Amino acid sequence: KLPPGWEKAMSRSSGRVYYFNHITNASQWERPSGEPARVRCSHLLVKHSQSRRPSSWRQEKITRTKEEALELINGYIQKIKSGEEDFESLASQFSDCSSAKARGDLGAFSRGQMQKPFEDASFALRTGEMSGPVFTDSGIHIILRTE
Ligand SMILES: CN1CCN(c2ccccc2CO)CC1
Ligand SMILES: CN1CCN(c2ccccc2CO)CC1
Repeated sequence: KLPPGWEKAMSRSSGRVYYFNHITNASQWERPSGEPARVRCSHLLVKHSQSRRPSSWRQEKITRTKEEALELINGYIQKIKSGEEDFESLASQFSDCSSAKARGDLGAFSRGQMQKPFEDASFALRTGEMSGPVFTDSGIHIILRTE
């Protein structure tokens, strides 16, 4: 029916059908368009107090809750989708990953290298697609597949 991970859903507030991907947590009004040895991704990570290492170049001690991290992620996603902000700009400024210095770029990778939820979302994204919030032991990720 639909590409890997996609399902139809019903908007509570509008009643319009939309599409949701349960691997990437992407959601969109438009019917989804649709695996390689490698993908290239950028990401914006927001850590929280239960992250594997609650510390980053932005904050020596990361004290925000997972719920607070998710709200930050949601707000970055809204600004990226509205065009108010670019993914690369937000990642450079606010990602708790050191890859912030590279506009969030992680370079290219294969299956078996990244944390599994990150890997699964990365490989379910089409080139140029962005995920919704993806949870790993590092925190909450916005993933952009660039290659
Ligand atoms: C020593 N720390 C900074 C340099 N490290 C790095 C930088 C760029 C590419 C890959 C790596 C390591 O996988 C992260 C750890
Ligand atoms: C686990 N990852 C190691 C390599 N990462 C990094 C850091 C700085 C510049 C570029 C990169 C990678 O493109 C950090 C996270």
